[PDB]
Amino acid sequence: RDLLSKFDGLIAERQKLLDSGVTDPFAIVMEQVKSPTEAVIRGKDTILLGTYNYMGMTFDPDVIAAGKEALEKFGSGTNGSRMLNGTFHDHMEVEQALRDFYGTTGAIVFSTGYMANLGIISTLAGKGEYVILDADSHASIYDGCQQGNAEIVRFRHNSVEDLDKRLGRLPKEPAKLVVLEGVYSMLGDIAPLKEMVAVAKKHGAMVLVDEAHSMGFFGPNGRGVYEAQGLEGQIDFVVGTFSASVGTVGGFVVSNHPKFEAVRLACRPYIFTASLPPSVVATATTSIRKLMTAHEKRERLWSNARALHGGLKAMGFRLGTETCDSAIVAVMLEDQEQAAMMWQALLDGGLYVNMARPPATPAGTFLLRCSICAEHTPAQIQTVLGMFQAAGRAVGVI
Amino acid sequence: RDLLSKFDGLIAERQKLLDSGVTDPFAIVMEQVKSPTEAVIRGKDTILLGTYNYMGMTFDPDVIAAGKEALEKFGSGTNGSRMLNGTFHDHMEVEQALRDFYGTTGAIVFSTGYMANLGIISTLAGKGEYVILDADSHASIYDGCQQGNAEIVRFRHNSVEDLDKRLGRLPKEPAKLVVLEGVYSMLGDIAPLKEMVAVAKKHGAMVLVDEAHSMGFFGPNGRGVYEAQGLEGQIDFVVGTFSASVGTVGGFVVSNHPKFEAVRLACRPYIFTASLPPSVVATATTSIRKLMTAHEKRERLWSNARALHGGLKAMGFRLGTETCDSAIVAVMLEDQEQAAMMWQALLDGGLYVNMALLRCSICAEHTPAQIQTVLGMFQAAGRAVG
Repeated sequence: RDLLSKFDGLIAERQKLLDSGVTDPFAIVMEQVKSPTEAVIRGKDTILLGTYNYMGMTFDPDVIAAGKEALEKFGSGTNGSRMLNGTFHDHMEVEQALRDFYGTTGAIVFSTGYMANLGIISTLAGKGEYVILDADSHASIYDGCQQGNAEIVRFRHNSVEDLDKRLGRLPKEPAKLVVLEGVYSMLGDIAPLKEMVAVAKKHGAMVLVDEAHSMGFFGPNGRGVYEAQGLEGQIDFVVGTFSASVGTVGGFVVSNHPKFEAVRLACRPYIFTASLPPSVVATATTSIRKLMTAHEKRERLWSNARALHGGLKAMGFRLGTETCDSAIVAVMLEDQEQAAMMWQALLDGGLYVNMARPPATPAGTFLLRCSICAEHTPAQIQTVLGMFQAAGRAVGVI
Repeated sequence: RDLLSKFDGLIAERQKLLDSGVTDPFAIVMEQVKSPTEAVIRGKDTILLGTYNYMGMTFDPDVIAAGKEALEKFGSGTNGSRMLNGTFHDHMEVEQALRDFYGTTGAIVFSTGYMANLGIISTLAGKGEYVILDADSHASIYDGCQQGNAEIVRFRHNSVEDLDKRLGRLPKEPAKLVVLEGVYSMLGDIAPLKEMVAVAKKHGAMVLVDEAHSMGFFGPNGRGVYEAQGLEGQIDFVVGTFSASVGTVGGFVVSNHPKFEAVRLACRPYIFTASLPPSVVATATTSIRKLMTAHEKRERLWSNARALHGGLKAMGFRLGTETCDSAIVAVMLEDQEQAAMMWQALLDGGLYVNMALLRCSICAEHTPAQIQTVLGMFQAAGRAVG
């Protein structure tokens, strides 16, 4: 035995999957990527329906031009932390783009979304304080709790009552952070933020909302579920990513708190890593600014989401949501095996979707996560729906 | 009071600094960057001597061409985890470049170096196991220990004897990870890896070495201090970064362990984050391959290091190292105050260094003329500050 013996279970789970005849779902390679919606996988032209490119920004000509120009003018990397030599023109620009996008005085960019959550949660809530989070919070949120020294309180997913009951039992004086997501990434449901935030404030807690899966397509300015639900000015901190709608890599937190800049001085995952390459922050700047007025894309996104959700529901699939609440549609299957055969059939027929099992999914569920984007065509959506009906019938799901 | 009241002390410390008239060292902006060694800061043409661009790869024409081509062919981002839709052609290419660079069967890329250390440490060592690390280990290594559930054992900096004593007191059966750095980033001194690794193996521990500050310029193949000290085949895991010599962003771990691929299945900071943009992994691929044979750059790096270290030493500065052992030269000062006045004077005269000590790092693309300029700037500022 050595330090890797602990992986023998995972190794066996993967091998069972291979031996059953399934392609390794964790080893897919996009050999070519033609557009936000099309790739080539093992020589097969394939529709992509398992990405977070909600607004199809990764091939935008202005975004690409900005990335090429930044490479030319500032090089391939910064070779330093933001706190030392790693803040270039474009890092300042992207933080201002966020201030403009969210209408906040404060914006701090991190090198990944994972690190934004890891850092913000572990830095804000210290020893003798509390972090109160939804059961279905992203892994990075749980990891931030593990990194910090605060008391952790989990409440039942989307339960306003359970949040209220668990908060009410805590001592009043210690400071508290309630952590919520606008759109939950596994099932594609939304949080009842209006009601949750009222409960948080009643118990004197600050509120952080993760709007990674809503950017550009919820609320009048595209700021997120919090904005759609009328909570402008009541959310202490909003966390997001550059990897989804924005189409690059990186994380961020925005706020109107007057002391928010001091987070830079204290936050280890901000301090102890190199800043993002100039091309990454330049592409992100251009993309964020275009997202402020991307009305046509937003309308195509919602039309595509409604088409997919409605179509899969009508044909008999059990979905994660009863109504079309986001750009993620989760098809729920009975077991690992049924999910795998479904996934394989779609893949072999020219459609890529995400297959998920826990820890990435809520315990016990086995699902296919489909996500649409603004650049899927009506023809592609009709193709996807047909592929799902045929595969669902063949595997015996519907 | 709220969750940010805890920062009132830091806020006051920063404000005292500003009120004293002195430039905020944590708010420097490189408004223009002309080359690996030259920037414009507050309108002033400034020599950079405080970066980790050791091999000056960030403006390499082949690297830049590869980044432009990747943007063109694959777009600005992947929009997904490596475990799902985020593995494109260039992610596979960069992992193979690492296998070729290090001569290993295994190579796993992470979205940052910080996350490579956070993830590898917290995933390898579980409950009832031990992580044994040098007192002066990088923050990311400490953070990996905090993230995991293992027992943590810290040993006195650079002390082979203390490592041996602390290991000897532990129970034999539980698995153990000894974590070392090749080049220590503050002072620029080197670990006695040959001796430390012998001790680790005597006590049955696995060994991880961080070679972030040695890549391309230690050992016959540029693999690091471990390679230079004859430890090829004896190091279980090597961790590095894409942000220093490689000149982009990202982290990695390499290994010959036959189960190494299974780390992908278990490691949370690998799984639960988007993969790097195509341009980042393409630039990294090209840079890594060039680093395998970058003889002219390596020679300039070492010549520059020797010139700077020798010059500052001869001038009467106390340095972190008695001999020129790495590309980092640390000038040691008495006070927070003396360091700050020194730093300010260098900055105002057209030279950027890191204040932590003043940490000077040379790169392969500094010219002999620039090094002589730096030396003059140091003498003048050192005399002016006393």
